Amino acid sequence: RKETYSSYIYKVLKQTHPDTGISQKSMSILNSFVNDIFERIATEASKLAAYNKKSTISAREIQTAVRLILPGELAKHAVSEGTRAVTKYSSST
Amino acid sequence: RKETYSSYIYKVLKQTHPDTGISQKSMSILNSFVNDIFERIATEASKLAAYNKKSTISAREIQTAVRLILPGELAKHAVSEGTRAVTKYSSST
Amino acid sequence: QSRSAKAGLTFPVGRVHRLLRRGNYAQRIGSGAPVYLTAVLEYLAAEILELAGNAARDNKKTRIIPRHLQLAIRNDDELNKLLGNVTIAQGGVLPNIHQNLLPKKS
Amino acid sequence: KASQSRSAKAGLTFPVGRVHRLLRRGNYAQRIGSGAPVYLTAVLEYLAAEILELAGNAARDNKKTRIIPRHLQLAIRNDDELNKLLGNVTIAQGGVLPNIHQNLLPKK
Amino acid sequence: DNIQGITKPAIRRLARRGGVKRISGLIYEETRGVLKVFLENVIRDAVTYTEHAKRKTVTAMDVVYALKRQGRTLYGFGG
Amino acid sequence: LRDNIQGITKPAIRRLARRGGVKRISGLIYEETRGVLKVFLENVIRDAVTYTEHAKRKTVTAMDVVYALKRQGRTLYGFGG
Amino acid sequence: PHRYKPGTVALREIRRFQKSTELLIRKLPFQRLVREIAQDFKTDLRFQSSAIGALQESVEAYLVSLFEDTNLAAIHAKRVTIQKKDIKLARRLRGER
Amino acid sequence: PHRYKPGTVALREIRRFQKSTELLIRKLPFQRLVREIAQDFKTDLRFQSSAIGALQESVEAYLVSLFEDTNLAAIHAKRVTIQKKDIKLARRLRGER
DNA sequence: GCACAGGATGTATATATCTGACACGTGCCTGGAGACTAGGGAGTAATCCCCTTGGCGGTTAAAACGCGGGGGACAGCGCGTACGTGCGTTTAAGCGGTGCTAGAGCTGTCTACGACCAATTGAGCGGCCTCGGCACCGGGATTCTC
DNA sequence: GAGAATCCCGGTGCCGAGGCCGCTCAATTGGTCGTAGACAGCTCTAGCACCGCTTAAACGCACGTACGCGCTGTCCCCCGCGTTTTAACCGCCAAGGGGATTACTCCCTAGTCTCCAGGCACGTGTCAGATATATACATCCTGTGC
Repeated sequence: RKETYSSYIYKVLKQTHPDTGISQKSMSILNSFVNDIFERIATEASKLAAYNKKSTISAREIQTAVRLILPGELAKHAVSEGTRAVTKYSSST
Repeated sequence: RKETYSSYIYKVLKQTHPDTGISQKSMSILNSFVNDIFERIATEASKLAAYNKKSTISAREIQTAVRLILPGELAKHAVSEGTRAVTKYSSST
Repeated sequence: QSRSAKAGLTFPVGRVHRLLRRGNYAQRIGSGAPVYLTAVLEYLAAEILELAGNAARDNKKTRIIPRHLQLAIRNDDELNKLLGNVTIAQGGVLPNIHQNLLPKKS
Repeated sequence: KASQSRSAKAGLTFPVGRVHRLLRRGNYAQRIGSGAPVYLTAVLEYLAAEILELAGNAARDNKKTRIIPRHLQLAIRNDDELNKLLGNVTIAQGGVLPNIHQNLLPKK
Repeated sequence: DNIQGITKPAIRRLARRGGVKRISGLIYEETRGVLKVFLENVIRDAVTYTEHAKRKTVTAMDVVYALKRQGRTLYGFGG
Repeated sequence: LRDNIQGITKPAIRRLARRGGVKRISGLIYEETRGVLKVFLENVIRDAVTYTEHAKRKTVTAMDVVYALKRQGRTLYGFGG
Repeated sequence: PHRYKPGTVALREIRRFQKSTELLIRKLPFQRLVREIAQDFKTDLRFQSSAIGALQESVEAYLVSLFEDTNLAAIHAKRVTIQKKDIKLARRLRGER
Repeated sequence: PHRYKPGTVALREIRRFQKSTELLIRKLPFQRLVREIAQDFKTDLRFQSSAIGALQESVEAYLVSLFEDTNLAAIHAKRVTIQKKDIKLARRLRGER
């Protein structure tokens, strides 16, 4: 029993494209892609949390990390939508 | 209260070259070198132990980390001196 | 009720929070951090699948092939710059020809 | 009952307790074995000893006494194993390598 | 004869995939030497993973981690 | 605006080239190399200032800059302690 | 009695190769080479099937990336032919030592 | 009087600079450069002096490595004189854009 | 036009002074070592089943080989031109000095965010099933090409 | 102007990518408490700004010379194609050998209190450049006559 993001990336696609199909090896491309990006951003977050002698993981250091590892117009767009998501999560407490 | 490796590396060069001074900029080179080597070998041994689904860092995966990271001839010298160090440690009789 | 619903997102804040929990990064992890992480992965996945779907619609194909993934990831210079050290399985090369590799004149 | 540390019990001069302390709250794993700090102490001792052998030999080739970082740069970059080990590093106050390509000389 | 297994039309295929018009004839053996030093690195990088995993067969995931370690990471084979 | 990109003077690019071991330097290379200096400069200092603004400091210390060199694989020694 | 110009059929097979994306090394000799280099380290190493494909896609990817850069090196020397000094030029400028 | 052949003193100052250790740029134009190129990201941003020295030795190491690589690129091209296309070729082969 | 004598001058080498950059003896404090406890992680072992390597054999695109030719590397050679050399003329880092002053950092104190434990329910993973998107085979229009 | 070589369209299965049910862990909910971070306060380090004089260094102009580069005939060694052979490719059997998976048990290592000495931070005694006299002695510059 192993875990992946099959139904979730498929629901994202069927939200944006109700007609395009996905090969399973293409989906393995996307899975290795998404957890690769996850591992980079989480490792940078771990470093920059330890760098400022902080023992806790929070939103501000992954914020700084996603500005610094994502460059232009995928930095500011991701920051904007993620701030929207965390505000709509905190408002819906 | 500050942390370094100054006295230890100091007696390392005194035990083989006693008529040799050391510069504090050079000593900062040396401290940054040993810190960089430490963090490289430790994070690669940690990532390698995460491959195994092993939650424990033992000597076997860090000597594996030596063989991955350090170049081969000094790697086998390093593992030779590491084995005599841990066998001299294990002889608590 | 699922916390992905109360954040309005479709990637698993519980699962990525659990993976971050054994992710072995620090002794404590905040609540909004997997939410923000899920959001940035959701936006980035949405953009890469948007480019892949547009590349699929350009070449009359309704199934995603990794060739179409390579055409989607390498045409955009930003994603080319972020994926510069990464190669794609069965990807291929963008057709690029230097101007004097074409022979003759006019 | 009075006993000394485990650094000399391992026969080593770097602090095994300090590098063990950095192994706990470096949060690389939640469980650390006993042989990992003594082995890491040993390998850091070996690399540091090799570095100071090369630095001392460079300083005696320059017949100095105090290790200028020029000596460290020539100790690292004139040995090939350290060149692959330290390829992407820059050493402060280190300078560059004395090398001349053979075409640049006035061959006449 | 086992060493020369990568044949001359295969270097031709890789070169025209690279988009090169004219090929000099002394390329091919040194390109073979380039292969036998490049994949040398990842065989060393993967069999150490395999023996530390207490296994004597390799798989996709550990050599993908070897490629990730040496900077040319690959997708689609797990990882 | 000011003599700031061109403040790195014309014999200085020459001297840096002679540190590498060149002989002949064309005259039109100086503004291009100044462009090279500046284009390396913003994408090291943006990492430096993101590390700075996370620390809630509005001075840039010597530590976050050398970890910003550590970011892209151009690690540096001496100011790491 | 027709003979085609050098540069017609060659350029058209570069185009036909660039539209295609299939593997170019024959998989069985490459399988022989990876086994015969692997047995020098640990005898009796079994091999997973897709690991060979992963190695193959890595080595076509790296050789294509090397060949494009060496073509750039050769065309920078006002030449349409690559050469082994252009190979070592690309390897030094890649920093592959 | 008696002069020297051109290029003979060029190698003399080559070995003088490669014998040397100190830094070859004045600190103040660098400092104004980083102040006027860093103010766009954030205003009134003060600086540690040794951070400026770190920026110094990092960028001078990048420039001497790039100039050495560009010299190799130029000498591969049957020349000693270094041109714009040598810079473009070198920046294409180190990979950065 | 050349040899001889008088004056100037480095200079060598021994002290004295005299400053400037190093290794070594005491407070101190805090973190490493030792003893005890506890619990869960890895080691081992036995079985299960999956897959992986031979092992045929047919067959088939593909490589080795050589032959004719033709475009491209190449040494040379003229020609100009573009950067190295040199020196007058600003000039702008630089040192150091001072004056100020704002922010880094350390401590104190609170409180609020999350680790942790007991309980819950749901949803995604996986075997099974359906079927239609598309590679493939054959025929026709069309494109650079000599 | 011909002709292989492309794109484009019609007929063949087919087999690998979407639906569909079971349900098992694993996301989600509620209560506790201690601690690490958030805010206030205070100090001192050091970062910025400017005065003023220095001078090594840079800018600018004239020259001139080795090298960048355009052309030109020369191989000559790379490229297009028939022909064979040959080793790659595919279908499929097998078998056994190795990863996977559960379970139990030890032992090995996290967590806590005590302490005391290891390793600092911070003073002083101890060797290398620089200036300076001094005085005879060898060596060089300079004035002069035959």
